[PDB]
Amino acid sequence: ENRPVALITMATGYVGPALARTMADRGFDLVLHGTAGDGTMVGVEESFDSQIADLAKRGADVLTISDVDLTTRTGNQSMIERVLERFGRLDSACLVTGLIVTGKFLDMTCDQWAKVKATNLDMVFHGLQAVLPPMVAAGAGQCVVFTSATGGRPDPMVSIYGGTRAGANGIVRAVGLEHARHGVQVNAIGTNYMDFPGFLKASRADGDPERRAMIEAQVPLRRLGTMDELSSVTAGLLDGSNRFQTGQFFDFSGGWGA
Amino acid sequence: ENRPVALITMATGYVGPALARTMADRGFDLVLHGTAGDGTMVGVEESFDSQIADLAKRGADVLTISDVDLTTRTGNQSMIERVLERFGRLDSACLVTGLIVTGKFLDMTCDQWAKVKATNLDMVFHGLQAVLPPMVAAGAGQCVVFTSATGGRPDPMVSIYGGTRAGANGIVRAVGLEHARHGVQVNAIGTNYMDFPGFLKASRADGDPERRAMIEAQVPLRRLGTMDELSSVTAGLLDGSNRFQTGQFFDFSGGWGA
Amino acid sequence: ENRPVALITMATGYVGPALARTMADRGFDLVLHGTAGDGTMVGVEESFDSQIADLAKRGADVLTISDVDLTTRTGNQSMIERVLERFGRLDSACLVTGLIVTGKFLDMTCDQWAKVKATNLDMVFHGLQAVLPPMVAAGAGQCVVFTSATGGRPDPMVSIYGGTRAGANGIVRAVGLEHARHGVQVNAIGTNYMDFPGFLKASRADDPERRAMIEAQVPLRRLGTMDELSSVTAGLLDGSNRFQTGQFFDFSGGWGA
Amino acid sequence: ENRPVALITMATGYVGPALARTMADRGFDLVLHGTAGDGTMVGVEESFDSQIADLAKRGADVLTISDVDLTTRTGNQSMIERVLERFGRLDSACLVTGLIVTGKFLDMTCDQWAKVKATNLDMVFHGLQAVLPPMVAAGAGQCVVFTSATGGRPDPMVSIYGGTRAGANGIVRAVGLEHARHGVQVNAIGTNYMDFPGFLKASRADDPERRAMIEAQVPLRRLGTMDELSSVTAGLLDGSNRFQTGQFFDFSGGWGA
Ligand SMILES: *C1=CC(=O)N(CCN2C(=O)C=CC2=O)C1=O
Ligand SMILES: *C1=CC(=O)N(CCN2C(=O)C=CC2=O)C1=O
Repeated sequence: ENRPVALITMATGYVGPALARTMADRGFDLVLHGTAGDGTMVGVEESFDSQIADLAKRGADVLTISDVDLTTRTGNQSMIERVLERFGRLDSACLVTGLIVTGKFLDMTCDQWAKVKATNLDMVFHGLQAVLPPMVAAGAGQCVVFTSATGGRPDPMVSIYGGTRAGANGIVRAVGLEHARHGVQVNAIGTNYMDFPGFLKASRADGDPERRAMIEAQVPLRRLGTMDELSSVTAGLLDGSNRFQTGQFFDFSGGWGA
Repeated sequence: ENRPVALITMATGYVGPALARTMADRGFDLVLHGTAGDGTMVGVEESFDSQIADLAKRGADVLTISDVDLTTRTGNQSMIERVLERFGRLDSACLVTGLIVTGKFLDMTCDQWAKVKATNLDMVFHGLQAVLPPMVAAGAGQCVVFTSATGGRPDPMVSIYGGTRAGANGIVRAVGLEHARHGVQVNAIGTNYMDFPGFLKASRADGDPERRAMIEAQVPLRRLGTMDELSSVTAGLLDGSNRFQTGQFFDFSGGWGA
Repeated sequence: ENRPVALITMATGYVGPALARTMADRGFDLVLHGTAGDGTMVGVEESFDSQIADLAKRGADVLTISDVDLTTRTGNQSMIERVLERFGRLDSACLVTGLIVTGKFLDMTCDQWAKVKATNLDMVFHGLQAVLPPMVAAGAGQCVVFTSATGGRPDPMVSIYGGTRAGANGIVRAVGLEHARHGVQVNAIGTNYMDFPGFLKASRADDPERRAMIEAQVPLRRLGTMDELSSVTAGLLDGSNRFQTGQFFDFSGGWGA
Repeated sequence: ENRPVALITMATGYVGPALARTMADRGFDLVLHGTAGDGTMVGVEESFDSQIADLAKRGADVLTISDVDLTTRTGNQSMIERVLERFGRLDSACLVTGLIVTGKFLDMTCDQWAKVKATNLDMVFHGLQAVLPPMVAAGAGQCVVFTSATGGRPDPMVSIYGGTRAGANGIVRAVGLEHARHGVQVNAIGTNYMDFPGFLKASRADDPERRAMIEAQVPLRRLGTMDELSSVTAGLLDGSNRFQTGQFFDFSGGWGA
């Protein structure tokens, strides 16, 4: 048929898997970027193989990509070329970016500063510069850049991480408005306090019911957000249902960033 | 059998009709407040009688209410009283509020100041004071207060209207955070440049396609928003699929308020 | 000497007294609205009579106004009429507005709602509609409206107070932009954690242990002084800065950053 | 006597010259970083030499620095090393950062992206990492980082410039809150539509019709002067205001309101 194509990076963890499932139910074809290997590999919460079988049952064709560095121009340009080759179209793109670094500002090394710029900014710059040309040509496109809820409140101990996330949102706003007249939407979603293996291990909430209660007590809604909730909101900005929002940052942290 | 209940005010125009259809598709019973009469009556784009026919097809019981002053405590208290009588529960509420007024700040009469304070603030204060107790008791609830996109950018010629909309969003942020510990979400949507007869006639664009073209020229996405899109976004905050957002204001103006 | 004139409401308390002194030192004539009486009167931290003696020493004429209700159109229209009489000009206006109310949102009575709308909004609407025509005509004016730092972050327990302070800031933004082409600036300043009898008595700090707990909530770990707030406020009213209009400035030690 | 010390980078242009004068008048010793040479050298609107004469008249000792790369850790660490050598103390710092780049987002080369990351961010990260340790040990300090008014509204055609300026403000907010604890304040001032040879030449206004069209985009319908900017900047560095940290102040005549 004429199914549309969604691209989801880091799709072996975080929101990617759940987003891929519902995006398939919306009738999409999927190009998943992620980490190769099985569940025993680090950063692999749902293996590529495990998804392909389930997404096929939803009727989805899936192309997997795992040999690109998304902090560089080449890695992102090569990713989009391999999408347009397999499917000939790019309608939706969900670019998951960033890598967490915390600590005192005066304790930040030059390597931490170089890494946070590469993951929070270079990923967005080269990511958008690669997904926008195919959409501007087709006259229609939808893009969600996944930054961080700290972008709306860069706090102590999160200076260079929150600050660059604030810069990524600012870029998304400018880019979202610059290409609005071509009929493409670029929006940012910043989350925090999400219930997935990454956040659970980072906050030491894994296995400790008390520490998890303490982490939840920091959320106004007194809970951790679920991937199915995030995927639903994310898919709503990438499935063609909403076409009147661009250049905006949506906080998804249970009220923490209100 | 155990179908949640959604309250939608002003449901004879604006997002009400379209929201009622999709909310019924999410499996919700409805209580529609609005203006009684037929299509010829002022402020009735979709009459009551036409909707209960459609909403019953989708499987929704409907209660109609049209004899209340939503700018007063009594009107809103009576609305919720009659909701808890017919269905015995209030899971979601969509409180459309406000009435447009523009002009130079120094030209604003004391009547305009009194009316903008009643439609932009009194409706929100009394509306939220009414719908919140049933949800706090239930330990779960989703509320969307419709203010205006001008609340994010109170501009010249819209001083008192936009300013009080900024206050309504401010109330929504505080209320949304204050009751998040009870499982209740309260969020604000503020639109502009919508495709419905209310804005179409106010912008003098119901006919003149050149005036409509110069109107869409002010929207970054170069078009007017449809009610089917707004109902989709609004339903996402009222159907139980997203329970990790509260106290937040969402712009829906094609990037105008980004 | 054709000295510009500054109007300062609520001037018997809060920033009013300290702002008048510096404003005088910058060569201004003063119109002080405030509560009449002595120090034993409620709401009077620095009595009227005390300020005229000092304000005169700094070389300043002061007109005292105390018989207006600033929540009404007549109260503010009368105040400005009496300014344009004694001095015939209005260059700077500092409109202290608002009145605190806190508590659970669902506990808020209809009277608390009507009062916070009168003090946080009506004072701003009528206060601005009164001071602006005289400046728009002169082609130059500078106005600072005092809202609250809660306007920037309306939090639980301060729903209707902080929410209406947000609306006041919103009004101040549109008004400051709308009349910028006439060369008049309208900006808002919202403070919190100030060191003066008003805040000091409401937080039960007037108990060094409680006061230390108060300041622990401030990022700069201290309370702000009126001399500091007068300086920042006078900077937006002395003509030195004329490139800022329609903006809100948090002044809470970083609490509202 | 113990004259306090203020550091001002890029002091051969922008606010630097005018800020130097008023901060000298406020009883501050100075350390100016800038580009050495005469008025013929690019980027020198007020030559070094012409300044040292004036600040000396206002009673200020001034140490000059022109051999550091402020986008690197070494240049900043050396600049502050030489400040604590000549004067033994750092009380105030005005870190002017950034370099303008505009154009379509999809036309931006990897060199522009690299250059704007270095001028809008690396200058801030290394600037604050250098000036902050001396003030934390002193228990008091005042910093003002100069970003851009585009940080508050990163618009089309200013994608990666305004976006990185927004990240610079985000860092300033976190840093200003993280060290308020130690009695130091870090705040941001982002300007636009200023009357100095830099902006005048970029917008081709140095044509009265283009200048008038430029002032038409400003709500206050005028261009800001360095004497105005220095007043606001000095107020955040002279120890008068000590109740604001981690905040971003727009200074564009209301353009970023
Ligand atoms: C020092 C701080 C910094 O960010 N850089 C640039 C990146 N980098 C390293 O961290 C090591 C070598 C290098 O180029 C500095 O050099
Ligand atoms: C109930 C809530 C409200 O605001 N009002 C109007 C104001 N009012 C009082 O609070 C008491 C008398 C009155 O008019 C309500 O009646």
